[PDB]
Amino acid sequence: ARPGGDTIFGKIIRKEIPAKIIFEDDRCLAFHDISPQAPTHFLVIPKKHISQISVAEDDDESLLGHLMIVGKKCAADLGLNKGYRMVVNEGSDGGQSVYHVHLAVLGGRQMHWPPG
Amino acid sequence: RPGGDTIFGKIIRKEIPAKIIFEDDRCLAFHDISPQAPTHFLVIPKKHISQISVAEDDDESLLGHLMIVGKKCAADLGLNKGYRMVVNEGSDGGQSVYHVHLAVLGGRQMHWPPG
Repeated sequence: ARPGGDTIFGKIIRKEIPAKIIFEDDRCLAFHDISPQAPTHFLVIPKKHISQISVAEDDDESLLGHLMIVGKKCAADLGLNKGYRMVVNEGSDGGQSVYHVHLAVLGGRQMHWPPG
Repeated sequence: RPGGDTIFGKIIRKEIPAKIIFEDDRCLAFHDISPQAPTHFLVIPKKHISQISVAEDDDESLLGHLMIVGKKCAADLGLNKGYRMVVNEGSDGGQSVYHVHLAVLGGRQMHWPPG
């Protein structure tokens, strides 16, 4: 059900559909998750279509870190003071919902262990 | 001191043993002794970053390196059906050790939400 190799996240990057965008720069986009599982729950995605962390290249390393820096900066500016959890899901067992790499950040409540 | 003053610093300095999966000049991956999945390991930076919240912008390629090392270790441990990578920040995130780590869990179906 993805005849272009593309995803909903590609449409969001291209501004073809609305999203609750928190932050954007040249290489990533942060936005609120449309199905939140915590009072604060957002995504940081690369604009580069990396389908899953398992196929990320070594040269994508600083881009992946950039997602995490952007993530912690957005967390601070969404009022998360007491902490949060960053998550990357890979594949079926990881519960990956979209085949475009995404760092989820969840907070505003106590996150529990195990993490799923 | 190289590696900081946490349990993770002792592991980095080889003062206490761990089942190490991978090591280089920047990081160290090893199995969690309280696994929450058939496969459960940690990737830690050798640089003592106490919390992702106080990482510097400079730390970006090091943080990405943790994630690349994570996915490479996952592949080498046979996690072909998938896995979850987690970074815990602060009290609400369930951070216990004030040295940042990326946890990787697999070998079972992970559930949503992630805690």
